[PDB]
Amino acid sequence: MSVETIIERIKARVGAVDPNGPRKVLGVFQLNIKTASGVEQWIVDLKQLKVDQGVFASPDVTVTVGLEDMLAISGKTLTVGDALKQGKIELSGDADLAAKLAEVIHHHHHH
Ligand SMILES: CCCCCCCCCCCCCCCC(=O)O
Ligand SMILES: CCCCCCCCCCCCCCCC(=O)O
Repeated sequence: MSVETIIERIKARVGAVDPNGPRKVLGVFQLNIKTASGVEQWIVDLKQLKVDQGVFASPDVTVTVGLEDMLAISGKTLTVGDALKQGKIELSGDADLAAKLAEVIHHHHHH
């Protein structure tokens, strides 16, 4: 139930995205999860819908979230909306590109 379990859900979703929901998008996301030994970098592209480790040469958006914060969402226990207000996720670059994504996250549980 670590960062691996959190991303495991994304990598599966990104490669499972349906043309009925979203649409041909473009850009990149830089997810940063806090840790006891530092922070884990991640690159989430929207052009081809994929995910990678580390940091991109220059992401269009930079997301900053803590471990507990992520586990809360991916754990289906909490919603991005709540954490959003609390200030769990930081916005760097284009709050739109990031906010738009959360839209797909804020939904019914069990997923
Ligand atoms: C940096 C934010 C944390 C990780 C983001 C989880 C990504 C979930 C799946 C991405 C695709 C969902 C949006 C559909 C349109 C698209 O982006 O192609
Ligand atoms: C600023 C808006 C961006 C919203 C990003 C939500 C915080 C990071 C991603 C949350 C956990 C995502 C892991 C599972 C995939 C999903 O269901 O979204």
